[PDB]
Amino acid sequence: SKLKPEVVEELTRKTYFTEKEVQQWYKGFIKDCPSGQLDAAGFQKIYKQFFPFGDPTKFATFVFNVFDENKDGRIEFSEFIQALSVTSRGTLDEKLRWAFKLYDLDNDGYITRNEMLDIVDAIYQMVGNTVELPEEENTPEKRVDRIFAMMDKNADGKLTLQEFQEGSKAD
Amino acid sequence: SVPRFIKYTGYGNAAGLLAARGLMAGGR
Ligand SMILES: [Ca+2]
Ligand SMILES: [Ca+2]
Ligand SMILES: [Cl-]
Ligand SMILES: [Mg+2]
Ligand code: NA
Repeated sequence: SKLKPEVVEELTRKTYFTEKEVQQWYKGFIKDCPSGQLDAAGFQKIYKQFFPFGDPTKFATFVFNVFDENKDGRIEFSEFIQALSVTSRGTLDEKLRWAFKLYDLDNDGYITRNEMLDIVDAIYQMVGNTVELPEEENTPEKRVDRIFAMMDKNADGKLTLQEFQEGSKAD
Repeated sequence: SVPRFIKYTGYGNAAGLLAARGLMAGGR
């Protein structure tokens, strides 16, 4: 597991990681994925180990496809470390810009309510929901209805990145 | 106790945290 100096330097420059951190992530990545290419089955295995009695299939697939930047069916280390940099160390706006890319499942530039529900449902399917009374049931649908309406300031049934980014930010 | 972050489910932050944690597991 030896990363070429030019590659390390370039990946350091492109991320929030130091050169030392990049090389440490590479050693660990190659230890767990000796070929240097993480496939979708291996990615889902990670989440099944977290949540062995949920169903991570949907969430893993959605996130894998965003992480697989060149859409060759594999997460290579350059994709791994750049995805980890943004999701773990980005500013709030950068993290939400990444989340926008995840939620905009048809890549048409807007989040529609069906897309928001698909992600939220994928999350609950994996991790579970909070136990409530049958009459305050924590359903993704009612949660999404609330949040989506709050975010859709112009009520056109679709969320821009600007509308999405302002969702939890205080004014 | 509700998982502290799941209050952000649908806002983007929960998906980001779960994505990051899966990557981290994939490198450890
Ligand atoms: Ca790829
Ligand atoms: Ca869309
Ligand atoms: Cl989320
Ligand atoms: Mg469409
Ligand atoms: Na809108």
